Amino acid sequence: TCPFYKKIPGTGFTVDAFQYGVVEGCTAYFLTHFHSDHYAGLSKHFTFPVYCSEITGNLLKNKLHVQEQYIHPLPLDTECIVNGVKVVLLDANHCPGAVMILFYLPNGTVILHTGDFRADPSMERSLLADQKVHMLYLDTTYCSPEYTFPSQQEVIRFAINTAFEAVTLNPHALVVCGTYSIGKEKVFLAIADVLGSKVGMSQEKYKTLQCLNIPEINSLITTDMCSSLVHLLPMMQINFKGLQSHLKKCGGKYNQILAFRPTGWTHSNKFTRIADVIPQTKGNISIYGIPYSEHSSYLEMKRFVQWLKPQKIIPTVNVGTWKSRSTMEKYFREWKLEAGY
Ligand code: NI
Repeated sequence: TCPFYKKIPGTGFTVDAFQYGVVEGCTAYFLTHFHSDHYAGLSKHFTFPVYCSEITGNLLKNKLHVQEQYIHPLPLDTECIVNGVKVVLLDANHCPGAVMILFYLPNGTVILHTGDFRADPSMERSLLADQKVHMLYLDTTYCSPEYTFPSQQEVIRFAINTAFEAVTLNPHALVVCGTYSIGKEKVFLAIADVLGSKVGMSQEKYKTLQCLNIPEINSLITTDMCSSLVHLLPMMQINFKGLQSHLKKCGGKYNQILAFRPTGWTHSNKFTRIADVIPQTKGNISIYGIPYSEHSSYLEMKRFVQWLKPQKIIPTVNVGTWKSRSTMEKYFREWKLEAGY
């Protein structure tokens, strides 16, 4: 059944709850972002109102084929009324079109649901500064102090410098970037930009990117692989066999591959700096795992919550085991005692 952490009390609303059939009592289904665990269950046969950002609405229409009449896009940073309840959508700093949702309940309670987010100090000057939030439905993906990672800026700097040096030493080296969802487009765009190339990709991935309202996108991507020296591939193909394979396909236009795998966290975060990363190498193929995260570090999350001072926290991630639940509740109490709310 639909878990309690997907239901908004005192409304008929649910968040990211599309794979339970009809939820008894649900009058409006909100969708925070277009990632498959969140949208799972949506299709052309859905006949209930879906509320989401413009970008998530373009993807529901074009990639899932949900019918236009059931898609209700809302602008960001704007007080809107949905079935008689005031709501605001805020940028989540996750993937394109990802939002947080503020619900103002008729009883006076204010609820923030973060969806998936990477907390940032800039959020402390959004419409959240304006009033008190009583309950927080929190993205707890990396709620443990071992999870450190560098800034997005630091990681992109590294990738840019690595690629530019490699291709300048060898003009017949190909750059390959893995992907399996929207998100992390800065990685392959920033590399393409320093190399004076457009990024080349499959027809399905191009279609996906043309939904995202990226400015000048037509100048930055292409379906013609041959003209491009930054290729996107399915993340599954980012390994030596898949890359050798792909290398044959280019018809001797390249003799070397430099590949990036943008991971979340991986245990080498606990021992190694971004300046000191090294790749896995087999012949003329090298693979860098780079820790580009679109989720809050432990410290970023802690700062956000200690700023917001919620009365109650409901985790939405890692909720499946008693041990995870208990560990999370311990950190929340530490935070509250240190900060005095
Ligand atoms: Ni996500």
